[PDB]
Amino acid sequence: HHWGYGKHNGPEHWHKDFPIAKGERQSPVDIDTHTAKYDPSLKPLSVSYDQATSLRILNNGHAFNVEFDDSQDKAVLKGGPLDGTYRLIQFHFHWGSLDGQGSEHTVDKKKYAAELHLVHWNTKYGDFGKAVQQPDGLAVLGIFLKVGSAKPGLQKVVDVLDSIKTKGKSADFTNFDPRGLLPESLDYWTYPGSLTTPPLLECVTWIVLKEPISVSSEQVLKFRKLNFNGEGEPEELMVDNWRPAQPLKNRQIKASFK
Ligand SMILES: NS(=O)(=O)c1ccc(CCNC(=S)Nc2ccc(I)cc2)cc1
Ligand SMILES: [Zn+2]
Repeated sequence: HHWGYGKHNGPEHWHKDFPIAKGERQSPVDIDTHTAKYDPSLKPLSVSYDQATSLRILNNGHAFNVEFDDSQDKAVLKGGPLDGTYRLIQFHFHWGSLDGQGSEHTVDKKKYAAELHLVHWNTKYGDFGKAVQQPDGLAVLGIFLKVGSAKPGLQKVVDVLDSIKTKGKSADFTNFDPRGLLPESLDYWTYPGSLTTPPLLECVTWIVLKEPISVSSEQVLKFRKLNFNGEGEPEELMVDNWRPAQPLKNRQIKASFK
């Protein structure tokens, strides 16, 4: 009886195994655009992905991760609200059964069809497992997906998903350039929060871009053909793998822009 996204093991249950689920800095949150304050002190954001080394794509039973070589400073995030250097380790998405839901963050209670998380860890903690134990251990870059025009830079991901249909399957996934998943603008909101899946650790500086990327109906339909189950288990489509908005509590969402 492991955590997941069903009726019996979904987000409303997680607090029983992971009591931090009801903590003071949980994610995701609703971004109230009228309440978020421009912070002129935010340094410019630096996304340096030119040397990124992708290795593998993995269905982990909750989502699929595109994993990077993080054994040196290649692909890094710096600036914005961050002190120091954060190394890209993986990206993944959350998505819906229908185009009207799927994002974890919301904007004035609007849900997007999906949300991309580019996960980075603070190099001053030496490894990812040490970084998740620290309040400034991770920086997750969150990007909304809406359905419209295809995202050309996403199609290499869409085309390998047939090869990792079920939980525990992986495939080689070299030379993928995550710059092809970015919108034009790097304007963002930022707040202190958590991982959005168990173990729900309060270790994340969230950086959520205001400009969504557009993906096609056919691209998101291929995400929804993935399976939560393992091979030779009953088929359960990998859809609605999102946690809903959590209470903001004693936090302020800061805007990088006027
Ligand atoms: N949705 S999200 O963006 O907030 C998100 C991001 C990341 C995670 C991965 C948690 N893994 C952990 S805690 N330990 C771990 C430690 C070392 C290694 I190498 C692998 C695993 C979860 C959720
Ligand atoms: Zn995520």
